[PDB]
Amino acid sequence: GSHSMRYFSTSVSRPGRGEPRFIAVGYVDDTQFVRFDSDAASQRMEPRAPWIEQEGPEYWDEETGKVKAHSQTDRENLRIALRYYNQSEAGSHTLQMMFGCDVGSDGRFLRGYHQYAYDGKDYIALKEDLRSWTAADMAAQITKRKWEAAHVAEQQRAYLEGTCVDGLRRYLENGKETLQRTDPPKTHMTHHPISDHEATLRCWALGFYPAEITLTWQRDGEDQTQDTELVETRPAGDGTFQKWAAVVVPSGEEQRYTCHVQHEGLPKPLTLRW
Amino acid sequence: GSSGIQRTPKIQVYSRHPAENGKSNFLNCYVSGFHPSDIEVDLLKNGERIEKVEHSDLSFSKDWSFYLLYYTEFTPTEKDEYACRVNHVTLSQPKIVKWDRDM
Amino acid sequence: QYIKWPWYI
Repeated sequence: GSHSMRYFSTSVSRPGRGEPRFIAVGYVDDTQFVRFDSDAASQRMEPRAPWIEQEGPEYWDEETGKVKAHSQTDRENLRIALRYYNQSEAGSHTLQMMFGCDVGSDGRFLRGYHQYAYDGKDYIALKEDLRSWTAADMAAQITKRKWEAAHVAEQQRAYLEGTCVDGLRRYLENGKETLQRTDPPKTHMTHHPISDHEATLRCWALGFYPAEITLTWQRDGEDQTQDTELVETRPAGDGTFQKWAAVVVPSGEEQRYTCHVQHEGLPKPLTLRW
Repeated sequence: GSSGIQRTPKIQVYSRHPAENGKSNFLNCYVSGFHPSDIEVDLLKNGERIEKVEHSDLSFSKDWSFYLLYYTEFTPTEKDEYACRVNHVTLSQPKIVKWDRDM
Repeated sequence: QYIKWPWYI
């Protein structure tokens, strides 16, 4: 299947408690491989996956430079946005950026991304054509006119089709024994009496990679779209993921319910029954 | 000094592997779906803050909401209870979520 | 590979 590379950066002001903090992380699919933290001691881009440690000292110098520069840029961008919105310096504000690319099984470019959020909501984003911008409000329209005048989209298009793609393919090769694997979910069901009249059936999916998965309950073959409790997919901490889905059932009716698991590491979707 | 639409963290406390008394494991507290990103997370052993807890680098989801994993090595036993304590601007008081080996 | 160019709002 396809693969993605993403970098996520967060800049947070903390008025009266220091200068803004900048954190950046890089992912291939659901595997983190680098980070930078403006508060940390090293002041360096740091490895977080075995397969990136082989990159030489010039990789780390160049990457450290680009991310420290982004850090300074977004620090100034918080000041600019404050001014655009005429917001008070007392407030704590947030600037998030996401960029990266998708490639197919043959490694061809599938999609690029370059987008910003301010205080948790859309600010400006590069459209799929990699030629135009979507601006969320009047402040971002100022930025949009600025970036149109400086041809910023041409530079981001070039990065996304060129360097971003080349890096992803390279990372996919160097970490092939780790990144191109799938781990199928290990599955089971637990049963927890509520009262004398009701019990919870919980359907479990453990140790899977990648994180994408679907768990659904059926009663006599019919979906239980809204009496189902679902938790957010969570990391185990070892590079695999976990999720469960629960349904409240009247005691004696446990056998009418089926749980259904879809994951790309499965050749066929699973059906589980108490 | 919160700014933007506030979202209360979703909190899950769980072990990396199915718990077995006397076997080393990892205790996790995953907080997700929250804004703003200012947050405090601790793991508790019998109501007492565990000292050497580590956490993942701040990251966020497609909807821009943040997530963090806090974790520590541990060895479950019969008598010992564990929990996660979270403080966030959306919470009127710190929220304590007990570890239940069945969730 | 990180972006080579950041620019101002």
